[PDB]
Amino acid sequence: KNAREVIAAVKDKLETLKSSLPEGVEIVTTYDRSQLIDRAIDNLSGKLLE
Amino acid sequence: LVDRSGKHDLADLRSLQDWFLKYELKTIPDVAEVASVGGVVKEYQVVIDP
Amino acid sequence: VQLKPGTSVAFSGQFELLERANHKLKLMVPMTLMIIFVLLYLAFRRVGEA
Amino acid sequence: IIRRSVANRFLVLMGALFLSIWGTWTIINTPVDALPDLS
Repeated sequence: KNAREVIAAVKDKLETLKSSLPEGVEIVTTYDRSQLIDRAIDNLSGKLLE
Repeated sequence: LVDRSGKHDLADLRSLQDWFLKYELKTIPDVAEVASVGGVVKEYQVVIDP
Repeated sequence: VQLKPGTSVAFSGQFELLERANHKLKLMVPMTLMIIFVLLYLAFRRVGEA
Repeated sequence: IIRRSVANRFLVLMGALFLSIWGTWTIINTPVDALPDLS
């Protein structure tokens, strides 16, 4: 399956769930594969344009 | 799941994870699994005196 | 409204699918006309008649 | 092949325009990824 849309949905849900968590608990992201995908896509698009 | 209040024990955080987020993040269309790492599993220990 | 620890809310209904279906149609109504126009221009070799 | 297309050039231009629009849409509505599935 596709990973970028899944990460997007996961982030949207974790964001809309921050209000339902108890007082003091935080969710910190550790590994996120969307960053590498975005960087690669941007690099290749810039290379094509150049 | 970090707690910058020294209030919620590790067992509370892991129970929250298991019984709330494993179900929240699993409804996403093509998420195969949501595994839990670390934390403590509450247990009812009965120690018998011989 | 406040949410208790371990509770979530979501929305759904028929409205969900319409927003999709309708959208898709607004993509294929133009295309159709296009593939019809190029049929008509080829037929009379003039834009006025089409 | 070549001269037979310069005769009816309006058809070719309209087809090229339709193709460009379709391709722009497909480009702006395509998935993305980093590397294919090597597993």
